[PDB]
Amino acid sequence: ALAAPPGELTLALTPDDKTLDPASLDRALAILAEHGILVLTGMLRTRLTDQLRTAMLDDLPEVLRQQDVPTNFVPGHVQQDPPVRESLLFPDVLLNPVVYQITHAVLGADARNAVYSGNMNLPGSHEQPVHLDEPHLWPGISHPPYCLCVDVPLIDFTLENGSTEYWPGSHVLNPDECYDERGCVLPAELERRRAVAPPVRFPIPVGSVVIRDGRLWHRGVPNLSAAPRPLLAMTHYTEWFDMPPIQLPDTVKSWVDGSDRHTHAHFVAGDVDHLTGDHPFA
Ligand SMILES: NC[C@H]1O[C@H](O[C@H]2[C@H](O[C@@H]3O[C@H](CO)[C@@H](O)[C@H]3O)[C@@H](O)[C@H](N)C[C@@H]2N)[C@H](N)[C@@H](O)[C@@H]1O
Ligand SMILES: O=C(O)CCC(=O)C(=O)O
Ligand code: NI
Repeated sequence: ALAAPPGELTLALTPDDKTLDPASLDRALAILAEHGILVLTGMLRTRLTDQLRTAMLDDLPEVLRQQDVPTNFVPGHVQQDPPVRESLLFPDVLLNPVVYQITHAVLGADARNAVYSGNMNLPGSHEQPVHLDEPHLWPGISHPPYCLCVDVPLIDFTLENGSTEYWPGSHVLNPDECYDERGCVLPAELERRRAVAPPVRFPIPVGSVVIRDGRLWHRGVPNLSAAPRPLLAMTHYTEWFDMPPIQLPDTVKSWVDGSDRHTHAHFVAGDVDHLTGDHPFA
C-alpha cells in the first residue's frame, strides 16, 4: 500500500511557482515520456479547490435526479461537469502557467484545452474496466502523444475514497487487437503488462494536479468512504485533433480568448447549463 505519490512520478511545487526551471521541465518531460503520468503537488490554493468542491457537491443532487444518471462504464462513476459560472472559472485552473508550460513542451505552442469535465465517484461505486480516455490514432502503430489529461482532485484522494488506478508506461502500448470499441484494454494484454509493470494506486492531496498521456491505461475504483469524491478534468490536444468547443459565458472571453494558453471555446451571450446543455442556443 502506497502512502504518497511515488518519487519517480512526482514534482513538488508551491502555488507561487509560475514556471519550472529548465532542469525541472526536463524531468517533467522525462517522466511523461517514460511513465505517461506526472503528479505535481502544491499547485492550487485551498480558496479555489474549496469553492469547486462545494459547487460540485451542491450540484450532485440535480445530477442524481435525471431520468438516466450518466455514468462511466459502471455504477457509482457519475459524469458531472463543474459549473461554468464566471464566479467559478479560475485562471489558475483553466490557464495554469505550469500546466501549459508542460503541454506546450510536449504537444507544441498550438496545444489547446478542449475539456472542462468532472468525475463524481459515489460511496459504494464499482470497479471500472482498465481503459484509455483517448485512443491511439491507428492500430499497431507507435506515435507520440496528441493529448494530455489534466486531473485536479477537489478533496484529498485516498486508497479508501477511490484514488484512480494508473498503469505506468502503458501509454506507448498499441499492438494489434489490444483495445475494444469502448477503449477498454483486452484481458490478454492486461495480464502480459501486469507481469512487466503492474499498476499503482496512491493518495493525492487536494492542491495537486496529475498530468498524464490521454492514452494511459487507468480505471476508477470503488469509493469505500462515506462521502462522494469529486475530480475536475481537463484535456489538452494538438491543434489538429477535432474536438467540440467548451461552452463558456462571454463574461470570461476577455481573459480566455487571445491568451497564449489556448482554449477551444465557444462564448455564449447568456448563462451556460453545464448539467444538461438545455440552455437557449446550446
Ligand atoms: N479524462 C477526462 C474525461 O475522459 C473521458 O471522457 C472523454 C471521452 O472518453 C470516453 O469515455 C471513455 C472513458 O471513460 C472513453 O473510452 C470514451 O468512450 C472522449 O471520447 C471524448 N472525446 C472526450 C471526453 N472528455 C471520461 N469518460 C470522462 O468522465 C473524463 O472526465
Ligand atoms: O474518477 C476516476 O477515478 C476515473 C474516471 C474515469 O477514468 C473515467 O470515467 O474515464
Ligand atoms: Ni478514464
